[PDB]
Amino acid sequence: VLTKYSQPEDSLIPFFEITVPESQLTVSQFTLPKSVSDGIAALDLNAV
Amino acid sequence: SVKAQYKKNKHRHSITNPLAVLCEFISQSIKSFDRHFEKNRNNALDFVTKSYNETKIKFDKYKAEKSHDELPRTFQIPGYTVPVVNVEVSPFTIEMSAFGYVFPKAVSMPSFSILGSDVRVPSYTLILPSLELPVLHVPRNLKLSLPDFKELCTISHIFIPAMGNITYDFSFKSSVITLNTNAELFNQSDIVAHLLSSSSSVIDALQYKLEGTTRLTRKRGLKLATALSLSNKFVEGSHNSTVSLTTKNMEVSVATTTKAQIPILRMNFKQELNGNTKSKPTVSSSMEFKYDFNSSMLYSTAKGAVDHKLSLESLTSYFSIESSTKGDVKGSVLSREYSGTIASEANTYLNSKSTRSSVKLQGTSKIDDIWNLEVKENFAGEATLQRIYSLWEHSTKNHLQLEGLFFTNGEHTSKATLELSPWQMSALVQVHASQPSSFHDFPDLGQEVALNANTKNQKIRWKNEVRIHSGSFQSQVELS
Repeated sequence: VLTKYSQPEDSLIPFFEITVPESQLTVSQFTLPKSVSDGIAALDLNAV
Repeated sequence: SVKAQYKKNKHRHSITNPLAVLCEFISQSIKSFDRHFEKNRNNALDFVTKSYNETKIKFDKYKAEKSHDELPRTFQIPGYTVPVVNVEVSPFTIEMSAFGYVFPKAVSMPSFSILGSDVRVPSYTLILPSLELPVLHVPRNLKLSLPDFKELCTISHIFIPAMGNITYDFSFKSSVITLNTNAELFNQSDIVAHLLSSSSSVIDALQYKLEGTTRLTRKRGLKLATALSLSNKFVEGSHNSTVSLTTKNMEVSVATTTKAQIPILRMNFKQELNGNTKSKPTVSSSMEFKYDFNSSMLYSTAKGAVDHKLSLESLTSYFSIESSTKGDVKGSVLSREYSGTIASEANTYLNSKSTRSSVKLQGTSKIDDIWNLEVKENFAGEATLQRIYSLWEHSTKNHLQLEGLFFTNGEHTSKATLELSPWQMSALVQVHASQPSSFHDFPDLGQEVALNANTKNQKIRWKNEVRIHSGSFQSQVELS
């Protein structure tokens, strides 16, 4: 995250801009009705 | 002669169904609970040592213990025997330390002896510190593990009928009509059905043939395959439905094929449905319909085709939905041509980051060369996690009247768009696209709005124009 003292073109007031850049959140692969397990109990939907 | 004979068979198959997969399943949660228990102990740990800090300096050094001591609470319950349900209850011992205030002590309870497998006795051993001594230390390692519930994990007899043949024949003799309908059903292990109806008559409409097969297995999935066929001079039906369950993947195939035999109305449709699903569910739907109208008495006819195609892709990554249909029709009514058609296309893409939706519509229809040109009924909208855009309906209307003095009519809007982004807000709206005509020069309008905002930067443009008969007015407003 950056912080910069800037002067806008369409605003005569100088400001301080704090910018958080783009983020790429990683969502790992998961399984759907084959065998689900949420860290508590392994549930085999195919078996049922 | 009516036949309704029936060979009764009370015998049935008792298929054993396992439940241990469920029995271990909740037990799996228990094991997590087991470790969760020690987590609780850790929380208790965060106090126990501190509680030790509050015991010694109060009891071990200070003279505040061993004053009028009491016998520890020990409650014993002898075992019992129940021969009716055959349950043995072992003797149970409950121990509380006398020092303190009914503080819990080490409990240990084994399992009992019952008949069958209905409930499970909570056999465990929990160890807790006693206040009779200053040393208090809950064993975090020693957890509480309950035995899994054995609720008939292997005892279950699914009942399947083992039946004979359901026999029912209907036969009748006469001199002008002859019906022989036979219905039979096979229920020994699986579902096998077939119907046969034989109709014989002098009249062609009263003489036809109806037949159909129906099969459904149970040994390897519930694979169904039912096909129908009607042999009639006026109805020609061929309905084909097959559902296959190969114990791993499902299939549906619906081949519906039937046509009409009315001389004044030749209708012919078609229906096909294949709900195939192996790795990603998908829908293949296309509906077909044709019709042919002709009325000589009313001097009217109608000839068109209506179709639709449905596409659906239930893909794990994204979900795109596709739909379009056409309502084409043509006719001639009292020496006046009839037209009209519909075109649809609703494209809606969805994603966890951006979404887009555009609806394209076509309704160009005319009533005997009158009141037509209804085109461009589209509108689009896009939503992203960086920008927003919308351009709604901006159709055009230009229609002609063939009665009077060829009156022209139709009023519509131009495009009018909205653009959104940080630091940039744009509203560009051009509207009032009218059509002047006869009868003293129908008004001609028009309106332009330009809004451009970057926080403090504000550009506002507003233009209007009005035209009436032999005069006009125009106005402009500008804010910079």
